[PDB]
Amino acid sequence: PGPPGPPGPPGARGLTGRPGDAGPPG
Amino acid sequence: PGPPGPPGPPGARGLTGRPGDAGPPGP
Amino acid sequence: GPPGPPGPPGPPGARGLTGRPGDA
Amino acid sequence: DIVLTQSPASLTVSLGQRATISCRASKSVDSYGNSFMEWYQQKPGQPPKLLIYRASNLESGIPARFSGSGSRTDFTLTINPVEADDVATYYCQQSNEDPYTFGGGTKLEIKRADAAPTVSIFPPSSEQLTSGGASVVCFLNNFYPKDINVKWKIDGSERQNGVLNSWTDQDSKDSTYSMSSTLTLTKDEYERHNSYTCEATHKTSTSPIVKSFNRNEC
Amino acid sequence: QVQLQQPGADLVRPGVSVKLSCKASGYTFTSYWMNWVKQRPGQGLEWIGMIHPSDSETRLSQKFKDKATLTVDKSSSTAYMQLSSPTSEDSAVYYCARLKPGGTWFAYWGQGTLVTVSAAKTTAPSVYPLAPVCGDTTGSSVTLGCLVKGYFPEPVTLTWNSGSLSSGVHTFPAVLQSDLYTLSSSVTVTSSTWPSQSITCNVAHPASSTKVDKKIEPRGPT
Ligand SMILES: [Cl-]
Repeated sequence: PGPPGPPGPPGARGLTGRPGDAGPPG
Repeated sequence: PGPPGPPGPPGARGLTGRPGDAGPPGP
Repeated sequence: GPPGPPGPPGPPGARGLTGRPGDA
Repeated sequence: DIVLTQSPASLTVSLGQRATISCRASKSVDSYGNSFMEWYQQKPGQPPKLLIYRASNLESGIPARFSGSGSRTDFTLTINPVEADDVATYYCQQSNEDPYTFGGGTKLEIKRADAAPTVSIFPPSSEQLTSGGASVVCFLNNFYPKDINVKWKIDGSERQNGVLNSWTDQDSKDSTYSMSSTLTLTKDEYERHNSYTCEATHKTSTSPIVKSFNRNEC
Repeated sequence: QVQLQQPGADLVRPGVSVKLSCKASGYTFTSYWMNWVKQRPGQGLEWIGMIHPSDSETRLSQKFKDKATLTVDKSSSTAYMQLSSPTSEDSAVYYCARLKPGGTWFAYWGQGTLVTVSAAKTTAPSVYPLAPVCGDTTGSSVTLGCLVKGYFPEPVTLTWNSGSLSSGVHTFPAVLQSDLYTLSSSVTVTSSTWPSQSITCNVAHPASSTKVDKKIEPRGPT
């Protein structure tokens, strides 16, 4: 019998980050 | 001994991105 | 000899897009 | 949004020269040691085709005449030496910040030796005549520069109405342009006249190139 | 081999929702984001949004948040994008696209669907052969043509001899007049080639589900 196969393909890009803190009033 | 196994499953989603930059001050 | 098992899961993908900037 | 400004909008380059396309970002596209800038080539009728990823990495199957440099907010696509097949529109695109955004593009046109059009005239197909319409076609092929005029004459006189002109994009092989001019009349209009003529006027000759046929003359 | 299959065309009346499809093959559909991109012919590109088919997690460009709706069907490996109440500004090519696995660059692209927003009806083309003037002089080369008339909407695809005739071919971009398009193509071969060997233009019009072959014959006298 033989050894286990190679790793699968690389995964998807991560989720996009949360928005910035909406800037302070003038 | 025989052949190597098939290739694995596709990986998981990457890390979540950086939080956006703080907004500019308003008028 | 018969083939081995399927391999491990692939590595995780790249990091996500940076988030949008906050409003003015 | 990260805004990408490309310069110039259009670039004319002789074969074998260096072409340089610039891309500025409104803010940095660098993150954790990587420059998130892609370059694409797009030919008419096709999706964008990836040339360069992460600012400077050649995509598989892309010739080494293409190269990319820069970081932060300034990026450059270099083509050297330019080849005929490179006629296209090129785009930068940042992949750092949501949303993905593209530059406005740069059209690469090629400068070459002047060439005179090869002109061919076609009477209406008999099949079209059964529909009650009549188109005369004139092809003006493989000329340079792009500028050209076509005149249609019916019984020796330039007459109004029914014209459709179309120009190709620069040819990916000999770097020339071609033009198609179609004059459509009704079948009855077509059959009230006998001589049909297209005249092509081009930089390369003070003399127009004239192709003509007579209806029902073989 | 990774494959993203999109219909060539979609025509809607102003106000009627359009739903675009992108059928995926060659990879694990549920493992990767599907991105959508808009391009008006003659202009640049805009990223619309993306969706991850495993959990239907979604990110949309703020510009498109109230315009586009992204969904998937895991069973058929198809991504859909729906556009609400379309206007003439919605007429564009729409691509589906994918990042390279583990990467951040768009390596894979569908061919695009040309969305047309118009009250004009789907009309199949008339295809006319263009053979040289009856009784004309024979040179060392000969030019043939194919005139494609009276169709709607774009696009049509044109080949010669099923694409095996590629050299010496010029295919002219479609032009619209009073609600119908015209396209033409020319081919130049040696006089030894034609009419001894057969030359046929092939015209596909996916909007009307039509394919037409027209063989170019010499003109008969009278
Ligand atoms: Cl992905």
